[PDB]
Amino acid sequence: GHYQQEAFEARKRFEESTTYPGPIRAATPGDTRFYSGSLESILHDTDRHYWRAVTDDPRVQHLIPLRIRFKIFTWVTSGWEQRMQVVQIMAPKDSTIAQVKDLVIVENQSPYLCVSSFHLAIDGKELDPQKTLGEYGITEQSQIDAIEQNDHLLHRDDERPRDWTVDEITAEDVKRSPYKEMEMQPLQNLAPRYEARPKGYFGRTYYSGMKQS
Amino acid sequence: RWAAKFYGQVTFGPRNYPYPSSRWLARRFQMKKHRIIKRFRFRRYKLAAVANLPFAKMIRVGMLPELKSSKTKRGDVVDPTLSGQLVSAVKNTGEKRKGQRTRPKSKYQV
Amino acid sequence: ERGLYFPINHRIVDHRIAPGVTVEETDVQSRYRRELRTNFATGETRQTIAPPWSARERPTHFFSLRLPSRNSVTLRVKEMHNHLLFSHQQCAPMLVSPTKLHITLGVMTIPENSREELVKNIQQSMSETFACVQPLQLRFRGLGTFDFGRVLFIRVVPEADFGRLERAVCDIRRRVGGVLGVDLKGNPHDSYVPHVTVAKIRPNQRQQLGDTIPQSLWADYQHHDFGDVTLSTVDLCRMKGSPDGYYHTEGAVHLS
Amino acid sequence: IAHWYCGHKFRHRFMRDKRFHPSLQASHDARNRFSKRRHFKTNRWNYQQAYRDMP
Amino acid sequence: PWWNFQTEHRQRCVLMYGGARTKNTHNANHRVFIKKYKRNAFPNRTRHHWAVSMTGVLSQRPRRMPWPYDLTSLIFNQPRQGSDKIGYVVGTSMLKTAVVATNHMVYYPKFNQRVSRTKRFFAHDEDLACVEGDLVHIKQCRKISKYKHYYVFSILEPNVEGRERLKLGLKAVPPPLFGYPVSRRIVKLN
Amino acid sequence: FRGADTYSVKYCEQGRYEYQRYLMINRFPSEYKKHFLSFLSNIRMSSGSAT
Amino acid sequence: FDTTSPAVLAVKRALKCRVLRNHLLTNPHNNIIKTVLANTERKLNHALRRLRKVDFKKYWEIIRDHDVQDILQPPNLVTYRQGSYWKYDWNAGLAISTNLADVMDPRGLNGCVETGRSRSEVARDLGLSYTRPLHENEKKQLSHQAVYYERLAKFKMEQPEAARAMERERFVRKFSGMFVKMDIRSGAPDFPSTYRRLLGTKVVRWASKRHGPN
RNA sequence: UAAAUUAUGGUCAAUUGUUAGUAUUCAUAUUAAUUUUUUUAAAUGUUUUAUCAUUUUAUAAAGGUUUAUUUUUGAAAGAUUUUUUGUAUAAAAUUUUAGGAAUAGUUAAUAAUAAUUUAUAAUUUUGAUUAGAUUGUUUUGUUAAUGCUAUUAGAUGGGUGUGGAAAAAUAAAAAAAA
Ligand SMILES: [Mg+2]
Ligand SMILES: [Mg+2]
Ligand SMILES: [Mg+2]
Ligand SMILES: [Mg+2]
Ligand SMILES: [Mg+2]
Ligand SMILES: [Mg+2]
Ligand SMILES: [Mg+2]
Ligand SMILES: [Mg+2]
Ligand SMILES: [Mg+2]
Repeated sequence: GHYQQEAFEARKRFEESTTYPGPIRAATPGDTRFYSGSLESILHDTDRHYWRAVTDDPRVQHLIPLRIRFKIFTWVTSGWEQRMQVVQIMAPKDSTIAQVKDLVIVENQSPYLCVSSFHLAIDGKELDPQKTLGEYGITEQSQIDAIEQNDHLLHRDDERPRDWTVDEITAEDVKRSPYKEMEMQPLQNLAPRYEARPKGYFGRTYYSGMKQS
Repeated sequence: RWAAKFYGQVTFGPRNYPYPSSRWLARRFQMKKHRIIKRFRFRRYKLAAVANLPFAKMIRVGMLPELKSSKTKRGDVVDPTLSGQLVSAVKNTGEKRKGQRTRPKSKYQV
Repeated sequence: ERGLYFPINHRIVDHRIAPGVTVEETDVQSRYRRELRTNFATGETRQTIAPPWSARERPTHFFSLRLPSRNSVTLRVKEMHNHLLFSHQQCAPMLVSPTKLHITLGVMTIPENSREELVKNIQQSMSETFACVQPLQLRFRGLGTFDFGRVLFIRVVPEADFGRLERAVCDIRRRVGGVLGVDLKGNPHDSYVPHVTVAKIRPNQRQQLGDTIPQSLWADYQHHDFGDVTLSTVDLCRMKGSPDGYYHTEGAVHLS
Repeated sequence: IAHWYCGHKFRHRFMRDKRFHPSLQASHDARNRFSKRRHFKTNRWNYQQAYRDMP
Repeated sequence: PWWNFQTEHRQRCVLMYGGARTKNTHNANHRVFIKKYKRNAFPNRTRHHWAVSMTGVLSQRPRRMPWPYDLTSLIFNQPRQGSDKIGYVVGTSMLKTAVVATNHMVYYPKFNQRVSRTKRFFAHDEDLACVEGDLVHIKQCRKISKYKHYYVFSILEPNVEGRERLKLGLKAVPPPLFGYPVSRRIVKLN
Repeated sequence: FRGADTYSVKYCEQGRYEYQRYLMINRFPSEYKKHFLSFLSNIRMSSGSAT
Repeated sequence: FDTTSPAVLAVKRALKCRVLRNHLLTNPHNNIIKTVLANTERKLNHALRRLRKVDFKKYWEIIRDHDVQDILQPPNLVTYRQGSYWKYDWNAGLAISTNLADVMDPRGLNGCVETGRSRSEVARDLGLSYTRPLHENEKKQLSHQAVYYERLAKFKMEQPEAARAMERERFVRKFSGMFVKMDIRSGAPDFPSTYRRLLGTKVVRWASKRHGPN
């Protein structure tokens, strides 16, 4: 918005200064890992956990915290839900989109995400695995999605996983994949016990951007 | 020393009484001490304190089944190895070996 | 079951993500302790940073403490090379030859026109600054990184005569950059971090070598002790690698 | 002095109060105030060669 | 009304004019100790309970109360009590962890005098400067691990002897000759 | 007697707020940031149309 | 004419001590001199511990000449753990006596009052490293830890199935187990400590209420 | 190392046993209590709603805890036409038994690792852990008084985890959307 161009322009004018001595690092503190409160809070790199009244010199950001979005199928008791999971890397400024794929693959801790090949895309347009973040104007604020192989098949009943509510789960597939891990047959402590949202939660029509009634 | 010098408070006289004990009181307590000691001798008491064991808790060897004086009372339960070793100690304490230092002997020590 | 239910190291809030996002819309997942991993662990070091205009131009000459012959340092660095090359021989182009080992006290850009005025004037000011300073016994242990893990060096511990160095340097810093305006890559009111550069990745090299020296090489030598050295000799050097087989030396001062 | 605390005599109360007295407290000099005698002569026969890494 | 005699009482529901509205808790109850165990067998190794045990904390005679005024508050202005502590480093066996012994103060109002007690803390030194026997400044902070709420703020006095001792490859300090006391007699010869 | 005649006269000779002494209250750096922020966003607006 | 100064005192007491020692070696029981040897040894201990805070190299060479390191050894673990061994040079008044500037450049020994950052932080910022010489323990621990991410990157690049297995177990674990969400009860850093009242009856995991300092 | 006055100021400390040679807080006293008396409590059916459902209605059962109990606003208050922020879970002090010994899903680093990661780990004689007794840091009684002597009650793990917060299975005396 306004911030982005205000600070961009500020940086760009700062770089064209003929006369500047350079900052004194005794006057330019780092950040503290030690502050009150139990939680450990990660902030912007321009920001500190103490009060600093003075505005520090604009720096180019050498580690850009990209966010890459995935679609997961979350099991809730009623049936499957399709929701969103972000993976966040720190990708070096000049890095190549291939390398961004690689960093993204290493950083995900969920078993259900990276199984097949995925393509990075912005507003539905694929990115060249060949070229730099610089060219595509990728910043933290930029919205990056990720698209799997079978994702364009999800409108069918096949690729989309089958919920034991409406579908047979057989000794074929009891031993394979999220079904196996889930332990469909109830145990005393109830197995891994997944989040549940009921059937009448959204009414007769499911969740939408547009009000349908 | 291990044992008790006195039994009960042997110096009880009024303050500034210019001796540790009076004759009267010391005679009373000498009586009580006498009775206790005589009891120790005739019942043939034996105590032991073993290394690498709690010391304040002393195995009473005079109650051990082998060395027990009474024919009736149930004596005590002490480890078989340890009790053998205690029996051997008590036994080989008795007599003077030459070159060893002379140590006081009595009837009631056996 | 073998520890805290929620391990304390895992409790992390990201404030660089908008409020309300993590509660409803989506959850954000990241390995957050790569970033939180500190300046001691990574081995980074914060050097005096250049203003952009100075950052544009290559440095030409530098101040150096010359290491004498028969050093503890040179010997142990040779031992370290042996070990590193036996582990991974991909290091071979990164490593600096033991012949070029020197302590870097500061870096500077001299333009080629004013060259002689500047070298004479510098040399003189340098000789005046170091007039009173007797030789310096400094201690070297530990490794560190400049320029995002591209430069791998031996730290100079502030346990010894180092204190004196700091005043000494900060004087030439206030003469060479303060008095006659010269481009010291930093502020003259700021002190430079002295170091012995061991491995380095130049721009041309970077393609075949990679963008950062993998920490797996020097991890074990990170805190290794290279020993003590007494130093009588200060040089102002231009960087030419073929003139004498040692950095081409434009000026010299003896500490005695 | 309430008679239920500590022993049936009075002086037992003041004998446990000496355990809390300010100027009587345990430190680097006065140690093991409560059982001195269980720890007495404990190391006599324990032979420990003292620690010297310097000549 | 607590200032009125036993016989002077009329209404028990209110204070007529002013003063303190006081509930009488009955202090003299003749409470007693029940003896449930033989003097021979008491079911504890270290201590035995034969009488009525005094209870509470600060209700405990003779009263021992927190004393804010000591060396530490003398030097520091603390936002919260115990936010600053000065102490000595005792041992470093744990990476990035310095154990610190510190003194604080207790006041006995009965005898009108103070005692110093001592307490150990785990402090977090990133970068591992602290050598055993350093005099350090220590602050309260973010919860770091199960037991570490404190970090090393500044080294007041480093240990120069200890550091040079380390540089030579020797331990910072000689290991204590005897450990904790025992109730046994260890006969170990040659 | 708790009445007005029990206290001295000098309580009514006093100017206002003169019983106060300078209070140095420090607090953690973190807490300064929190507090300054709070006061800032309160000065902007405390309540929605109610300000 | 110096007598009372620490170095002198330490030396003369060192000598007296050796003499008395070899004397006791010859004729076994005179307990008068056992006692005088012990007192001398104590006053020697005082003299040496004052020396190392006055000038430490002389302290060193005295210990190396006369071989007394045995009276500098802290007596027992108990009083040492409470830091009353280090507490001596507080009482002697030598605790602040160092005069740093010749050693240990003071710039990175102090923390920032307004910033709140520790001394390791301002040392980080000035690009200085104070670190004690490390033994092989700390070196091999650190050098083992430094490399975690390279090992991990190699693992999840080259061997995705094994990884996905482990992840299955973790992810599913998060739903099983004792507490699924973090609340004051769950997020209690010391569980057995803050709830001691559960320890015998309800909660059987822990047999004691205290595993650490507090 | 000198006195002082423009004179009682800045608002009350005040102790009561008839014993039995003498030494030592110890029977019979007053005050406060239990002995001792039905002038302050109380009965069951909570309530709306769109109908087999969904909205409102969050700390008195017991167990015995002494290094111990700690927290937000997203509910309501609450006011605008819609995206609204940041601050919290952490600690420090005070902790009992006449005669006193070892404790343990265990410390610290790594990390959303490890039922076999790495390490010379952690608690204890400055009194631990088990075990007894016990409801913790404005409440009483006596007294001229540093003391001695009381103070209830209320937070007892998890297992489809709802909810802003578990405080959620009789036991009000809290008006609960005309
Ligand atoms: Mg006789
Ligand atoms: Mg003879
Ligand atoms: Mg805790
Ligand atoms: Mg229990
Ligand atoms: Mg209850
Ligand atoms: Mg208990
Ligand atoms: Mg506490
Ligand atoms: Mg706490
Ligand atoms: Mg249950």
